[PDB]
Amino acid sequence: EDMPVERILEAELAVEPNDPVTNICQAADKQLFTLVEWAKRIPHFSELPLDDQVILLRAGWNELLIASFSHRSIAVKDGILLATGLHVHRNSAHSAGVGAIFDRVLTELVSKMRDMQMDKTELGCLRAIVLFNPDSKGLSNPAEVEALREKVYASLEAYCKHKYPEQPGRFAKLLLRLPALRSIGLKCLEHLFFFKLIGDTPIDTFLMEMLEAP
Amino acid sequence: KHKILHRLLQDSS
Ligand SMILES: CN(c1cc(C(F)(F)F)nc(OCCC(=O)O)n1)c1cccc2c1CCC2
Repeated sequence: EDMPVERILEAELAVEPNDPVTNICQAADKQLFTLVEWAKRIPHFSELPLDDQVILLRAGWNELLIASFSHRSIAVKDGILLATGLHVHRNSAHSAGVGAIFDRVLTELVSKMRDMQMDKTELGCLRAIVLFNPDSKGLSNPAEVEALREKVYASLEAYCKHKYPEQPGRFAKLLLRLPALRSIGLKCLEHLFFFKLIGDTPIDTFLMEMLEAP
Repeated sequence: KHKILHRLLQDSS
């Protein structure tokens, strides 16, 4: 066990906390600082070269944040809970002109996480898989990252089989939220690039740094 | 040019 699910859960538990789009952007900036602390507690992340640690977090931050507020929001009806303590109701999101992408988050992520009772170990592992993205451009050693990804999904499958032996399809169900998370990430990014371009919305320095070119 | 991310990743604690 070079990738124990106990350490991945510890990482989740260690970091656990009108324009709605202004509140969302403040929350995203705040959570980017927490995301660096989270990543440092994932086994073997901090032993990668610093340039590769940067490429992985620049590639994955939007998906990692989306995964976290989505899991956080499973107790909420028709909304999301931000790390800042604030709720965005689907009605506010529709009235701010981001209804369609907000409903995608509710339907494809929050609802599906709620229905299967995805647990914080499962969430941690999915986020670790996102983080260890071996397709990220410019990695010095994509094979090392691929090896870390393989160890995360080996540990996750063993955890699922042990913890939920009645649900043989559960491992595959977890992995098959990742295409939805990818598509929703890209659409959320497109919204952010627009907010920046129109200048309609304050963007704080870490969020702004993540939107700057590579 | 990613000042803030480099600084946070380097700092141990
Ligand atoms: C809430 N929000 C986001 C989207 C994003 C991302 F796209 F940059 F990754 N980041 C955040 O972080 C909030 C962090 C937190 O409180 O845990 N919040 C969102 C949800 C639905 C639609 C849209 C948006 C932001 C753009 C449009």
